[PDB]
Amino acid sequence: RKKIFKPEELRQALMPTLEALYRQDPESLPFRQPVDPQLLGIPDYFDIVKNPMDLSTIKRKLDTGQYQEPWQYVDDVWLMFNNAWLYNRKTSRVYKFCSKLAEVFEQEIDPVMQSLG
Ligand SMILES: COc1ccc(N2C(=O)CC[C@H]2c2nc(-c3ccc4onc(C)c4c3)cn2C[C@H](C)N2CCOCC2)cc1Cl
Repeated sequence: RKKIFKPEELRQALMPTLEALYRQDPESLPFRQPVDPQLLGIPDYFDIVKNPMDLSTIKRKLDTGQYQEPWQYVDDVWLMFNNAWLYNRKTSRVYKFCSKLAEVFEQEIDPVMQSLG
């Protein structure tokens, strides 16, 4: 199942799945930039979340060819969702928004991954 991908071929296949998340309004709004614990008054954020991730950083990594293989991109999207579910209470708006994005991503990513082999 080893395959070498060109970064531009990955960017072209995967960026639409990331665009699908950015289009979710308001559910993508918390996810568009890195969590700033100072600005948001959540000083315990980096006690809990040791590997932060957000849409801006994933987009930057696609734009600079830092994903060799499609599973590395999927791992960062899942990291972003797993961090939000870990930090936020199950009852919170951000947790619910995370769950919405995860549903959208599952629908978008499945056929793209099948198409990349
Ligand atoms: C419309 O949706 C929102 C509006 C405001 C807020 N916020 C507040 O109620 C207070 C601060 C602000 C806010 N919180 C968070 C927050 C917090 C905990 C988090 O864990 N993981 C993540 C990701 C995460 C994000 C982010 N924000 C900024 C807020 C979403 N703004 C982003 C810029 O456009 C306007 C709305 C959250 C949401 Cl969901």
